[PDB]
Amino acid sequence: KRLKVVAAFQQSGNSPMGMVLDAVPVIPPELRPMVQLDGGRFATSDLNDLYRRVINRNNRLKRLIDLGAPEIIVNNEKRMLQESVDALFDNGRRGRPVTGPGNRPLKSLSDLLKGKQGRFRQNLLGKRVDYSGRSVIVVGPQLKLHQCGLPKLMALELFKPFVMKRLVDLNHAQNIKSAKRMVERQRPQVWDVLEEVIAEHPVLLNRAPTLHRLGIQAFEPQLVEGKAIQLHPLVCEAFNADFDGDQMAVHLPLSAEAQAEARILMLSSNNILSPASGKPLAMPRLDMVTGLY
Amino acid sequence: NSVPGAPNRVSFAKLREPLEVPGLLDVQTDSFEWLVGSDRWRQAAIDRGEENPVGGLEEVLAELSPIEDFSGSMSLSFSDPRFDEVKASVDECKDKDMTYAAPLFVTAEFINNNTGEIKSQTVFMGDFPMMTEKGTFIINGTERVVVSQLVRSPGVYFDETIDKSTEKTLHSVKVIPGRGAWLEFVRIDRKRRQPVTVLLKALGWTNEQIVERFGFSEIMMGTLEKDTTSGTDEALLDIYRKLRPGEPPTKESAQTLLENLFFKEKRYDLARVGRYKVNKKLTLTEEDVVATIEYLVRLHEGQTSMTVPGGVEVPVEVDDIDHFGNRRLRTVGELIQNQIRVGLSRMERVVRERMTTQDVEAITPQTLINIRPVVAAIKEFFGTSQLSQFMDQNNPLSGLTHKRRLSALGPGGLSRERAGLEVRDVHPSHYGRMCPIETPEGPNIGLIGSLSVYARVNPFGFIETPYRKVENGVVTDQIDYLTADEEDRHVVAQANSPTDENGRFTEDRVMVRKKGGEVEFVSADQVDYMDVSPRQMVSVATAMIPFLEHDDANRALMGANMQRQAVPLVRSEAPLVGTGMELRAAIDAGDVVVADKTGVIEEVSADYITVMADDGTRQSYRLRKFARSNHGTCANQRPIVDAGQRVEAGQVIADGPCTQNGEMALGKNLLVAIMPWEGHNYEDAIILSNRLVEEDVLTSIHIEEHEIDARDTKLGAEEITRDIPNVSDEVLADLDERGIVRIGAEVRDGDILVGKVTPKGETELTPEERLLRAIFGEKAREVRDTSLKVPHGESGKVIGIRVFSREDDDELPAGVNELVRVYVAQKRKISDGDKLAGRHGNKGVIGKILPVEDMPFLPDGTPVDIILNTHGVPRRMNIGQILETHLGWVAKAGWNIDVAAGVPDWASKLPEELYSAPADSTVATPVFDGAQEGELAGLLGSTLPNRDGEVMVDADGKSTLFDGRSGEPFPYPVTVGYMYILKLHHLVDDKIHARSTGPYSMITQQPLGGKAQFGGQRFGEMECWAMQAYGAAYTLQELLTIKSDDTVGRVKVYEAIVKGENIPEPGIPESFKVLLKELQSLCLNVEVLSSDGAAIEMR
Amino acid sequence: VSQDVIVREHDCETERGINVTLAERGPDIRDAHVETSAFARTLATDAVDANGNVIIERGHDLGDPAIDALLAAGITTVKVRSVLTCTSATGVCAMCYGRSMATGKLVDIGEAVGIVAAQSIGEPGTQLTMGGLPRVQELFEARVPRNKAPIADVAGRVRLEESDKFFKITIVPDDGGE
Amino acid sequence: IQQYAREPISLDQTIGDEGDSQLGDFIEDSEAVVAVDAVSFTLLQDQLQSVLETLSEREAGVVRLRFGLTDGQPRTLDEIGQVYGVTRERIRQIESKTMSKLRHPSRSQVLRDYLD
Amino acid sequence: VNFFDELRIGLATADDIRNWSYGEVKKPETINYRTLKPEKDGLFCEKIFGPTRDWECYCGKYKRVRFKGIICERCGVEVTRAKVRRERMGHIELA
Amino acid sequence: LRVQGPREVQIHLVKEVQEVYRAQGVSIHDKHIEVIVRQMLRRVTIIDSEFLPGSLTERAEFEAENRRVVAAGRPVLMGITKASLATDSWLSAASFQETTRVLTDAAINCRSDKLNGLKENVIIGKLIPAGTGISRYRNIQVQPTEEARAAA
DNA sequence: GCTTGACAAAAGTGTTAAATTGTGCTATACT
Ligand SMILES: C/C(=C\[C@H](C)CCCCC(=O)O)[C@@H]1O[C@@H]2C=C[C@@H]1OC(=O)\C=C/C=C\C=C\[C@H]1O[C@@H]3C[C@H]1O[C@@H](/C=C/C[C@H]1O[C@H](C[C@H](O)[C@H]1C)[C@@H](O)[C@@H](O)/C=C/CC/C=C/C2)[C@@H]3C
Ligand SMILES: [Zn+2]
Ligand SMILES: [Zn+2]
Repeated sequence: KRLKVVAAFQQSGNSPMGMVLDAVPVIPPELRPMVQLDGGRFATSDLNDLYRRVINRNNRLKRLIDLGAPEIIVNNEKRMLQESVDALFDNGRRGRPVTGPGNRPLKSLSDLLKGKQGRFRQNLLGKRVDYSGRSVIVVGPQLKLHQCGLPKLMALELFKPFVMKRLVDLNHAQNIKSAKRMVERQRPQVWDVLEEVIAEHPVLLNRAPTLHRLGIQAFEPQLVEGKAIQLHPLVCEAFNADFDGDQMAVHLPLSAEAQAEARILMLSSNNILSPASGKPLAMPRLDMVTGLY
Repeated sequence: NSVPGAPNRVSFAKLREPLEVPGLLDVQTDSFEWLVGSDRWRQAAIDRGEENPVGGLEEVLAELSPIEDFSGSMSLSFSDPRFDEVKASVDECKDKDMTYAAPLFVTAEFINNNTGEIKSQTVFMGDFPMMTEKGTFIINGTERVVVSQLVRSPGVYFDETIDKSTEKTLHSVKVIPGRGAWLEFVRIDRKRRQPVTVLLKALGWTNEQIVERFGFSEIMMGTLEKDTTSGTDEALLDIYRKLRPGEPPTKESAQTLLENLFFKEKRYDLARVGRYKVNKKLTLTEEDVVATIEYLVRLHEGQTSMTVPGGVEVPVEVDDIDHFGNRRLRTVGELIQNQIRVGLSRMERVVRERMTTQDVEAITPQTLINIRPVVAAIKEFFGTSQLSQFMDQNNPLSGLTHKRRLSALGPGGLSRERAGLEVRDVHPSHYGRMCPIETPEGPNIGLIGSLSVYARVNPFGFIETPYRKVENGVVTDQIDYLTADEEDRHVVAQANSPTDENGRFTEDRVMVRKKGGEVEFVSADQVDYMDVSPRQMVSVATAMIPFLEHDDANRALMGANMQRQAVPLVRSEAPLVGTGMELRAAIDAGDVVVADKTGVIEEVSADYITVMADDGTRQSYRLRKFARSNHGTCANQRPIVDAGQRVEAGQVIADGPCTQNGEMALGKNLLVAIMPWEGHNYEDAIILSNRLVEEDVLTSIHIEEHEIDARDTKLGAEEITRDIPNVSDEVLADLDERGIVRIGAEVRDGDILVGKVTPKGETELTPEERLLRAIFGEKAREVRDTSLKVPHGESGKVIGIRVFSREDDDELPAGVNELVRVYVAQKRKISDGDKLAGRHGNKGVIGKILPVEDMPFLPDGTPVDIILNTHGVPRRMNIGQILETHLGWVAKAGWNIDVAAGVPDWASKLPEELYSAPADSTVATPVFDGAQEGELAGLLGSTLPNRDGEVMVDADGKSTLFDGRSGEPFPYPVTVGYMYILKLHHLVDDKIHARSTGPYSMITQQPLGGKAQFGGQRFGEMECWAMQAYGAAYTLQELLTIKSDDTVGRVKVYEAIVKGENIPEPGIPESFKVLLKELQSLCLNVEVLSSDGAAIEMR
Repeated sequence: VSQDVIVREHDCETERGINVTLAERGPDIRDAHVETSAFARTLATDAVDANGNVIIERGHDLGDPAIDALLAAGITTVKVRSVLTCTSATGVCAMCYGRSMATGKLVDIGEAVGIVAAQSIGEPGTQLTMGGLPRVQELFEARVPRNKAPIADVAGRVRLEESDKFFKITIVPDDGGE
Repeated sequence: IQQYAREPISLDQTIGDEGDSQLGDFIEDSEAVVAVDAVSFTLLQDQLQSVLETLSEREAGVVRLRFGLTDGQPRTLDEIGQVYGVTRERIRQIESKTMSKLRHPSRSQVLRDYLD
Repeated sequence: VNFFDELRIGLATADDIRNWSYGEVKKPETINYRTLKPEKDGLFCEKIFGPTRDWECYCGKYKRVRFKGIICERCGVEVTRAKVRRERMGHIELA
Repeated sequence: LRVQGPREVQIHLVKEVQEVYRAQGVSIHDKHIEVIVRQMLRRVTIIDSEFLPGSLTERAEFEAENRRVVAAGRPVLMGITKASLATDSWLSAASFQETTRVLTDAAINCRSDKLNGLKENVIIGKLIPAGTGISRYRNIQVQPTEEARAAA
């Protein structure tokens, strides 16, 4: 075992001296922001108090060194300076963690990367996106397999930049500023415009949790009255969707490639059999069973 | 029943409730009355109980009294706490954002032993929050509730766990005190490697006494021979270095180490609950320590009886931590008490140390006393504490259940994942104490539960249940409340057993409950106590589900949870087929107006109702009108009485939000059809008659509170004004002089409510922006526009405005000159997508709403209002919905049982003078005593008008419906009836979100989620998996680059869409750039390398 | 673990494979599941009827008709291509993998079968009562079994012996050896 | 004084209270680029370029140097007179005239919607 | 660029940390309690990390994009976009 | 494994896994299970060395180097968690689990990530090397036929 | 077409007073 580490340093040009720091890097201020909320009160990242303990103790150390000091005093400082950097990097990894008011432990540099709330799982392998929406779903029994009911309000916002250009292309609005206000206040002229932009422009429908890739499927949007979403009754199996009040998310593919992939790969009617057993999924169920039986 | 104004609701119960439902809010009140110890509580303990009642305040005051330092030269004694009259009224507090509190004063005695003087000074501790009549508190203007906690009572508990290594039995013991280090058998304060014998030498007992007291114990003698410790002071050293490693000991420290850790009262606190538990089971001293070891020895030997010098014989058996005998509830009064103790112990530190550095004889109770930590404890408890919660009021029921809720979470108990699943399992001792049926569906299952109906809390924190003791096969009228411990001692007869004349056991054998519990029989000779009535185990919400016995616990738990999720309607019609609790629970909720003195009505107005008592006294009641509730539901009340009416003490003067004529109405009665209909109601979806819209039967009101403040800015002062830097004179059309929306106006998303402006700093306008300023001559204004506007997707009418100004005195935090609150309300019609449900756990969204013209409709021409699918009914194991669907039709059209000859056989054991009821009469079927299947059928055939004399429903509960579209009858008979369905707080208007572009997070550039921020959806790990499974790279990349994190890319794509150009190529996700930076800050050198191109820079 | 697995090429050309039972002894009877084992596969070597008939050539999709045909000739086993034996340098090959359950045809070259496999295994896990998720995780994690059971170390007859509270099994080799 | 004594708060606190989120991620970025504005601002920049085309070579030349459209650096009446070789007053005059020309409804009608 | 071949890590030497750094932060000071502006030589110091406002030095002697990438001889702040405040790192020299 | 050999272990593991899912009435084609099993046997233990004893090295990576013109091992069975952590991509192992552990060993070994795996490309915003992201597909060039341009 | 002188507001500079900010210090004895 001890040879593994010793060997690692040989092949690499890394000097093992790197494991001791003569200098500590300080993160950019916008990543450790301090800002005032609405009302004027302030809030700031924990890193600043952690950086504050380190720079405090390091400076106090310089002070004691210059005067000259009994080792007991100077050694006590170095031990403190050692702990302060440890907390900055990984807080609580050794001994009790540095805490603020209410006895809650401060957030170290390591606490940014690790966990479901860290950068990877939170801001990296997933994230919130533009051109998306959600609502509760209602049955689509009159819909074609490739279609979905889309609340007109929802659709207007999703496509807002598109309809803004269409109604400026037409004389409806003279400039983009007027086009924006024309959509915001929902002048009745936009609706006939919205139906054009939405035409043959697909959208992705997701319901969490997403178990198999069938949990996301494209559909052709159809403007619907009401604030709910009309879902085709045959896709409930794939989505595991109950109408007990579940909700679903809508995403708008933008680039040509994205729309191509929507229509071709993820289109609702192209995915029928489950890609595990090969058995049919969209196959009728419940009422349709007893209805045919 | 036995309520003066109670409406007439006929019951099928075959029993007679021997005991009225106790006051449901007592648990919250008595606890607080004990804490403050008012005279209403004093009389309680004095009549039957202790002769020295101690209020919670005094109890914690006795602990501090007196204060003395190491020298004992000066002492400070506390006594006689006092409360003044409340500062302001609850209605005033909720208006002004203050807390409802009575100031507290104390007697502070300061005695100097050397000078022998006395300085007596009246001390002001602080404003002490007071509990309302409803059992709530007003904390900073919002109404809150303090939930009672479940904790393991301090005591000695043993457990036997088999070790796989030896595959043999092992016994471990634990003693958990009120405070101080805990010991386990030695294992003390997380220090293992201990010879339980060595500590008996730490006290100084000689080895001779070990062979004397141990006696028959084999390992008792064998371990002392194994231990190499020689001497009493040398064992205290072997115990010293492991407990205090790194500190060289001393004969003075080593000996007081053991005494100060436990025997000393300061660091080891004897618990009244702990002191009582073990004192019978066997503050601390030796007698308790040696008793535990002797108890453990006999438990591993297998003897069931243990006795030692000068002690009472008790059984040696393992204990159950989940048995309610060893598990107690911490009531609000106690949860408050503990937080006061914490405040005094922190002040005691400042009192003691202040004496030393303060000039002697120049110090007074006021100088030594500093109440900063004392009030901080109270203020810090009512806010931010897990047990102090925003009261949940959707409806009177939701609130009444919040109080009475008991939980195992929060400080002082197992928290979240730590708790094992064994605790969640319902114990046999939960009967009549904690309702098994009502709990959360999610990760909290079994950790949260509601107190049962007749359950009652003990002054020691153990729940008691009412029982009727039986002697010699005769059940007396004696009712005795028994704790879980004493219940297992006796045998519990079943609530429903055949009753004999003046009373006696008629049945040959009687149902019984054992200490197992175990269910067995006898001849009725050996029974001691019997149940007070059915539904002892049930809670208030659970007892409100008609036909509870028929529905599976799964769907029932869903049924209770969804009653508390209902919303008050405008009409608020009561249930047609109910249970007993409907009326009793509405009055105990506090949302109904009750009259406290017999008298007559002087006046009745929408504003207030006044009554002239027989006493000549005059009471009056101001009616809550359209008061926005905590969650937005409407609190409006309406008077149910007329001018000349007589009334009686405890009657109902006016209805609350969800109540009608005194009983809870959580929904409406609707005509139901169980046929599947054209695929529109499918997979739990529902369809409605458009009548429910036109007639506002499911309509409900919702109210929002918007708030904006004008503060002092370092660059100036914020000013609320009608002047906005750039706006049309039209956008201000609805604003008044001050700049606030005019009352009664309509507001649309993005509309201005309160115009506000804040100073600006050096502007440096763009050259293109300055040229237009000169051309059109609009002078660039000195102040930016920060103005309150209505949130996205929200609209309504302006109800009222509340303005707090600095000019006007009022009060505001430092820096805040003016604060205005605008209240908007809206009438929400029942809409497709809204969530409805019945009491049985059946839930579903509205899938479609059809014109009354084309609907399944009876031969009358009467369209059914709702159509429920047939498929989800049978599999979910809730058949109550069908029953109440039949009975719902019974009560609607009336009925007459045949008087021809005698009474039919189905009525043999059955209803008393229920043989006839008019049309629309209301029914009540108590949960386990309710109507029975036989009696249903007999009623199914019954009185048959509509107007003309034809029957509209057969004895199977079916009818022939005509399709309203084609106009032809449906081939088969369809079940129709009336079912009670509730509107639920999940609404489409609130749940529908859409985003194109919007705000972005500061550190990370991603869009910030939630509707408040106008944010976007989260495309997560699992979703990216599905995207990858499909093999779409461009769709995936697009979502994670130009749709969220790409600062230059998201602005280009927008530019591209507006110009109809091609969407550009994505950039580098800002989050990743942040990653390299956070890795560099760790002293990790992360270099992005080209193929042959070495290092790359991100800039 | 599987997310980097994707079809990189049409055919790796190896002759290796695995033997599917496909039926036993009847009548004297398709194997209980040939739908999840034999079907959707691709023949590694020609399926030879008794004597020389060769009822199905190597590289056949093995649909429902091919199984009935094969059964007629009385073949009680078949050697098939599998990703276990696939020799592809990177990823796997379409031929070894076999038909795409979603498409009904030979897998496309872009397909990422690792993720599709992971999801296909996990998604039903919600229906696994827990002989359950604990046993499955035990297998994929390769941990020593909960209650370990012995396997024969070599061929030969067995001598069983009972010491109460225990068992003794001795295998007398056919060598006969130790 | 009581405003000075206020102490800041942690962006890393969890106020979700079974919201899982932390305060810090609820903070908007007010200096973030707004796509619709920057696009419209680019469209405004084009519309001005056109309106100036109607003006004389020196009329527009003075307007551009006066507000610093090309350089982003405005210039004083005297400095513009130094390039065109006149007195600052003469430039003051040419200013007033081209502005009443811009105020002419033909050129102004199109830029009205850009007020803000 | 969006296309890079390799991404590599390694122990950061004190020299690397110093090369990254645009200056040493010598004080545990966030911002002034009155003006609420960044304190010099402390955390947030504009002299080291970067300007608060685009093309604006601390004192303001050079407020214009006319000269980018010049440092103000008084406050010592560089004139450039405030985006650099998010890209730049300091360092601390331990005793 | 040590008794019947690597190719037999896979047959076993697939049978066992397929039995649990068969008890609950779940139909999963064996190939899916096989894709996962394949990843457990992909490495072998190095008994003698360029290589160190006890280390788990990729099978293919072990064959070409060991030859070295003119070092023995045994097949290794390892669980999915342990197998995935051995992946050649350090930032893919980091985001998976035991981040601090992974980063400390990657910085000492001075590891270089070629960004071949698809998770790596997701983090940095590249096109995953699968589906439409593969070279042959994304490099497709499209032009109308000369015969079609004539028809205009 | 454009310039000249008178002129006042606006913008910089230099000079001073007021304020804000940093640091030293406090001797019964107290570990
Ligand atoms: C999880 C929890 C409280 C959650 C906030 C709510 C409980 C969720 C369970 C569920 O509703 O299914 C625990 O609460 C206490 C201590 C530890 C835990 O705190 C936790 O783990 C987390 C938070 C604990 C207290 C938070 C207080 C403040 O957070 C907000 C404002 C303050 O009070 C909160 C209001 C809670 C009232 C809830 O009441 C319920 C319905 C809604 O969930 C809420 C209206 C009603 O059904 C009511 O009957 C249920 C009360 C829960 C009884 C639990 C007591 C133990 C609101 C969320
Ligand atoms: Zn292959
Ligand atoms: Zn400067």
